[PDB]
Amino acid sequence: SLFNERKYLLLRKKLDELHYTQPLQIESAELVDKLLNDLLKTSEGFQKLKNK
Amino acid sequence: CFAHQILQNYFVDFPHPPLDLLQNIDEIIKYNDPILHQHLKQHNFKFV
Amino acid sequence: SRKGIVDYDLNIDAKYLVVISTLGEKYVYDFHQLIANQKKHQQDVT
Amino acid sequence: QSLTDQILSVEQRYKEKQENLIRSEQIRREEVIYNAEQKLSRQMKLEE
Amino acid sequence: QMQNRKEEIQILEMEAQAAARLRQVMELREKEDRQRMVRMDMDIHRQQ
Amino acid sequence: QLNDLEKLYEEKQDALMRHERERREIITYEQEMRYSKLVDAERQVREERL
Amino acid sequence: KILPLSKTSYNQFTNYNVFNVAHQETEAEAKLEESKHKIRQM
Amino acid sequence: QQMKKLEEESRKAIQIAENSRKADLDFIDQELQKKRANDNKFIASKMEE
Amino acid sequence: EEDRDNALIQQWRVEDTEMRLRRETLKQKKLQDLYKYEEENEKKLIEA
Repeated sequence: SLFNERKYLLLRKKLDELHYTQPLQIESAELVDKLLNDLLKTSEGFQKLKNK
Repeated sequence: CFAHQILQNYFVDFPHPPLDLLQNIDEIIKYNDPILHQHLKQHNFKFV
Repeated sequence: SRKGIVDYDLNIDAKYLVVISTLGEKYVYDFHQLIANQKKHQQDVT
Repeated sequence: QSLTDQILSVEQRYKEKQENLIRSEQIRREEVIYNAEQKLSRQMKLEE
Repeated sequence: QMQNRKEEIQILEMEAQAAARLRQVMELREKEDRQRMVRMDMDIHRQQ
Repeated sequence: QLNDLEKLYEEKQDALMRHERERREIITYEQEMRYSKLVDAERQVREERL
Repeated sequence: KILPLSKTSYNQFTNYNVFNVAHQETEAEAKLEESKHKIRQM
Repeated sequence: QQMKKLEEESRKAIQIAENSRKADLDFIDQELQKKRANDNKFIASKMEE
Repeated sequence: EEDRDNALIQQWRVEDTEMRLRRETLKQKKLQDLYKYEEENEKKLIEA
């Protein structure tokens, strides 16, 4: 599971980078990851739609 | 000379071996009596 | 949940259920104890 | 002609699983060897 | 069956478009994994 | 008819893993290389002893 | 069809992944200096 | 009209991905350059005197 | 001639397939170069 722990790092770090709080554990890290993974693409898809 | 005529595709990847040939060989044998592949596939044996 | 389940089976003595992870790990556990544990804890989560 | 190309996809797709096997072999042996080299570090305990 | 051909043809041609792109898609998905491996190998050079 | 529906999830998902991996490498390395350079910061106690 | 015959040149094996090649360790010093450490101790 | 827009979709299917992913590597390049710079500056400075 | 017209379904239907496949194999050539172009660009960034 080392390949997973090292993503939890990155996830928590990206959340702080983007100013999200996070008093929580690794379980659900993938939930949180998926939420950012799309947020950082849908927020864009939506702005791109607006622009067009 | 040998490397050029024979070993021309023995690197391909790296550190990884020439997977392309590990496959080419497996395509031979499949052709040349496929029963081995029925067994190799059945028990998860692979090219390489 | 990072190590999910590939398959499972129950001992006839239903108190123990064994589920096997996708990595081939057999999680052997008291099944009754586990239902009571997670049901009661998850009961107040909302 | 589509089948020829379908075949190329199968060939070229399946290769990935053997690349995975290759890295499995490649890492795992080097990982052991350079675990053996941790005794160079035990032989650094030497210096302690 | 001209109506059933009309429907079948659009079903098929649309898929053909998917195949038409997937051929390139596989190459770059392959690239990503092969390159991901390459990175790891240069990391080994750094470990040396 | 819908064979262009999937593909997008995989393009998305593969890019995500591509990025998670590159990020995984830099955070791990930035984190530990940082502790490594810190050890060097600790090595330059020794000028103090020098 | 390879038959790498040139009286003026020799061919590069142009399937060599330049990117993860040309870098084994040798470092005789890695261990002989422990001998030297003991010598210094001597 | 689809077949042409679909061919144009290679750009709408985003050759730009090459650019976005490249940018991600332009970034990883500089970030990795900073951590290696650290290793080198530090091993380099903690010496010699 | 109605029967000729029915034949014309299949005759033009396959030419549609023919021109489409001419492009499909031409993809295969172009996409192998697509792969290397991207792989090569990465390999050098890593090298520098």
